[PDB]
Amino acid sequence: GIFSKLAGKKIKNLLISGLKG
Repeated sequence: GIFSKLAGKKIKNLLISGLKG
């Protein structure tokens, strides 16, 4: 998912955002 890197990262950016945050 090259061009989808941002697509697969954002969807999982919630866990890393609600984890330490």
